[PDB]
Amino acid sequence: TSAIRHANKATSSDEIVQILEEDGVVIVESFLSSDLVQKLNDELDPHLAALHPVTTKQMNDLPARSQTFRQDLLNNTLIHKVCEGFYGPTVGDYWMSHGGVLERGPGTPIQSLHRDEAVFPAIHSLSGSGPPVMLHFFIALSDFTAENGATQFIPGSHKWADFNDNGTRDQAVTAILKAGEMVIFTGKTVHCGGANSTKDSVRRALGMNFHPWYVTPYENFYNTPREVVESMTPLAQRMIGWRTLHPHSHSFGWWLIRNAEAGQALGLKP
Amino acid sequence: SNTSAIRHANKATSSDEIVQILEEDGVVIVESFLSSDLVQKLNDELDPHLAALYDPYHPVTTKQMNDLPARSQTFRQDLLNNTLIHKVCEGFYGPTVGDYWMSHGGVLERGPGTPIQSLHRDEAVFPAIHSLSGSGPPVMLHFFIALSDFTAENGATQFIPGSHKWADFNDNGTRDQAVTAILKAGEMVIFTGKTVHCGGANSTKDSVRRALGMNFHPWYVTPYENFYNTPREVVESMTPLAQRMIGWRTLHPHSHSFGWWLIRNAEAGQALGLKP
Amino acid sequence: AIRHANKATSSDEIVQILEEDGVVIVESFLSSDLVQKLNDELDPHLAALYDPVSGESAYHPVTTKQMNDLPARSQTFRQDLLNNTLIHKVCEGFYGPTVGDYWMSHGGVLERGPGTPIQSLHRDEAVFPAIHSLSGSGPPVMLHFFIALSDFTAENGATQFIPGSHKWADFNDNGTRDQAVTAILKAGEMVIFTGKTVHCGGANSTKDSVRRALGMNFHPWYVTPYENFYNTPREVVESMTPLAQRMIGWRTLHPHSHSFGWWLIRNAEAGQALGLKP
Amino acid sequence: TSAIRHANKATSSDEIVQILEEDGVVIVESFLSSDLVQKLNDELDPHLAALYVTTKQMNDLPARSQTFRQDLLNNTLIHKVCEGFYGPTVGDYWMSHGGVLERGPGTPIQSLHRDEAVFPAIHSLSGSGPPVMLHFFIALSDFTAENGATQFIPGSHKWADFNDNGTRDQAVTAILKAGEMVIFTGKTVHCGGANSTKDSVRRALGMNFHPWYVTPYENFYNTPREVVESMTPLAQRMIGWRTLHPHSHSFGWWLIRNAEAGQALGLKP
Ligand SMILES: [Fe+3]
Ligand SMILES: [Fe+3]
Ligand SMILES: [Fe+3]
Ligand SMILES: [Fe+3]
Repeated sequence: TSAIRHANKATSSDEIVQILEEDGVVIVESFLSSDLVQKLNDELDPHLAALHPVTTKQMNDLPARSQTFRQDLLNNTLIHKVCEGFYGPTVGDYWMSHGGVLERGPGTPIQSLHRDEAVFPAIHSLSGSGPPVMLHFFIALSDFTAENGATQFIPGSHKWADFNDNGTRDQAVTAILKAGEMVIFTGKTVHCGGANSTKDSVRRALGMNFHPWYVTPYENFYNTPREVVESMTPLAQRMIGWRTLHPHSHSFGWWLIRNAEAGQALGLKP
Repeated sequence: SNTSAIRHANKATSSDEIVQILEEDGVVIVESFLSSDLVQKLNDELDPHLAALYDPYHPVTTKQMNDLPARSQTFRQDLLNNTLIHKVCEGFYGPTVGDYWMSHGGVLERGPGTPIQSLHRDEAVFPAIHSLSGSGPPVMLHFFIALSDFTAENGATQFIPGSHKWADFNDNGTRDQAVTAILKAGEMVIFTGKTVHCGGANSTKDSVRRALGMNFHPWYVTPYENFYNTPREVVESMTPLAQRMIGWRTLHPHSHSFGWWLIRNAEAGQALGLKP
Repeated sequence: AIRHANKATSSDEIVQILEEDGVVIVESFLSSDLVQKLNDELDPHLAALYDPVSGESAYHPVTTKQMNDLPARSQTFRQDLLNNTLIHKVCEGFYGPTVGDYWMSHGGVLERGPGTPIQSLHRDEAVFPAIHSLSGSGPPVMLHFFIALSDFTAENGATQFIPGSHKWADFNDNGTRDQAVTAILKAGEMVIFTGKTVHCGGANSTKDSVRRALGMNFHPWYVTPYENFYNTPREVVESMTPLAQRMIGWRTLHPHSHSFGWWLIRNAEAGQALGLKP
Repeated sequence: TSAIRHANKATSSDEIVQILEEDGVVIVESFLSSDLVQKLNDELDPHLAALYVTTKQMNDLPARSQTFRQDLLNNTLIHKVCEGFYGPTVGDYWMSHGGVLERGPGTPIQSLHRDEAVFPAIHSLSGSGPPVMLHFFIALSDFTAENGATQFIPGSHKWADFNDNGTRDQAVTAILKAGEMVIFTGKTVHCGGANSTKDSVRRALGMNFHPWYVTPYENFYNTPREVVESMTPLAQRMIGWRTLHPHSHSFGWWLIRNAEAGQALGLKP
């Protein structure tokens, strides 16, 4: 019960979506290869270097910064299958709200329990009856250990009747992960970062937070250089707001320019 | 007393009373909102663009046009900075929301022979919001300016007051519950995305009904229009408030006070070359 | 209670049910190929309907739709439907001796999408008070062939009828909806009814399904058609058979009464007078 | 140096024709009232905004501007100078092109040129060629050397070889305030200036007239029938809706079935 179910290579995307619906969190083992993890870390380290006790480090605008995030991660088939299964029929389309690298180094103080969808009071007031909004893919660019303070979760807290109750830390299960392993969770599930005993090792994660088409992304990508945008696939461009969305509700389109496809209107390929 | 109608708001009415009428009734009429000169140049700025859209198998009973900020200077400056619209927006979204922006700005033209519209709520396009019915959060705020006279004969828009509070939004009411909104000049009608309404039939063989709608969203709801193709020279001519209305500035929700719609956790318009 | 009962009956039996009850359901009227050909030809015209330039949405889907002037717009309606032998047999039997000739007053595609309100009980010939005042003793005028271009279900609002209401002595009485029985049809199926038969469209309970129909409303020669077809391009009028041209008012009528003819130009055949072949 | 020879507020139209004969360019002061300039800018602004770089060009003025339809096409000074410019043998004339020109910040300096070069058979006659193009250049905004006021070489319409466009140091700038006009021939060397100003846009209205026998650049037959019917017969002839009456072929030219054309297509006698 007080455990986060693991999903292996033999797990189908339907079962990952089902584990997410019942528990609010799931671990996808062996998601990214160690060679892809290092390629990500190699592309990201110089940007982080252009940033007393160690403090928390963060970085976003990944598409401008990382080619592997631009191509491999934004086009990953498992993430997109889980997205279509999580939002389901009535929603139809989705895009990325936040892509961020998170660093919690030695001596990092422990985080309070929280739900990310608290930034949306109108949805957060619905508690577990609220619609699906945030889908969070947390990839481990380094090992997630108990001592460096791996993120803890409270399974089933996405269904609680009162979201003012964030639970207590003894109901939280640590998510022990290896590099390249992923943890998927909802914006309604209680979680918190851990304290880092390890005063020699830095914990590192890449979060991809998705929204349904009708919820405004946190990240704005108009400043991404045109050449990298034209190098991306149309799916990856739709993820970063450069293409029009196609909700099942308004199938004709949303996020249009003069009732026409947005990316075509400002120079991208049809 | 024996009869009820959409309430009018005169020049001596404050914006607080307009917000009050708006969420008791879901609809309000602001008399003499635009001066005759503003209506005249708005129509003048819009005529050549409509003529280029519609100059060329099908009779044209209906015309639509959007992307107004690129197209109209009076819309770019006068309407997008209008003080009453922003007072009512702040009052409608209130404390918990904080910031807002424009989702859709469109001119609508219904000429002779246009059929009556079905009763509807504009917010049905958001089923996750629509399913909460009258308990749902404020989302759409619609400002409908009359660029021509609104008569029942040319199909003045009809409304059902109080239908924004209904417990079941699968119920759109009946035409016997609808009251017509008669407007003459650049008078305005404000309504919610939860209030049932419909356009009328244009019985006249001569007269064209013309309106300008401005549909606003809270910061967290995706605007229908994308304004990335607006030329930089016209965006730079706009005030920062109007730039935020068309999505070129970051929003500042009360919930996430640090900001939303950012570039590298910094203000978006400055990040892409606009003035701080 | 409506007879969905024309699997194998000939047109004479159809005229017999059509008087006795005022409404009849003809099974398998159009082949699935013709229904697909009609829907394909009609889709672009319905899509362009009131605003050809824009998509006519701005988050406002159009639930109710109407379209006419079909002969200019659809070739299969121009050829297959206007020349259909069963329709002309039924018109023959319904108008009978005294009338002689007939033509089409209205050819229309009708669409009721999700959320469409239920219709009031009515008779179409109420548009002619001088005829409507005669009630059941009045002359035959309107004959309506309603083809289902989609399934006619109880939930999407299939049209309801009151059999025998064409014979009532007082047409101020339109009945009540408990006397109405729904007409359930497949794609190729048709319902025929008179302008004196009480009917109403249903409510569309479905959240996505769109109900679509093609109505062909015919008149006797002496009653003015609702549609004017003179703006039809002459290439299309010349591609039509003389029967189909007479149906859309491009040829003169031959009433039983004034055998010499009606709707002439200088007392001569009209279509020849305006450049069509004899 | 040469200078442009300003005029108006007391000069007769014969004097303007004579200055045009001698220099090929002249400046008419206070040609339009400030109120007329404000109508023109008000009527033209929405059409300029919908035309879809600060440079802009627009024509088909009679459909678009009432003040152009009535005030400018009927202006008495323009017609006196036109009859003086074409003179005896020509007789009748009409407008070939009416256009608003907009040149904003960053506008490059133009090459020295002669507009009549679009007519190689006429242009090859150099200074001895017949009068063809007559250009009226009205200032809808201030014309400053800082915003690129047009420069001219007086007397260059006279030159024996039109392959010589002269040099940029023989050029005189034409400074105009607002509603001031500069008239010039299609044979006079000229060029638009560079607009260094980071802030200001230059607006001009050009009216280019032809003798009766030269084809107008603009076709005005798509002009709406009730705006043409609102125009004076003189203004209707300027836009090609009435027959011309050259002194050469006095019976008429540009006819319909050897009858007056505007009457033939439904206009008033
Ligand atoms: Fe969190
Ligand atoms: Fe609406
Ligand atoms: Fe009916
Ligand atoms: Fe030039």
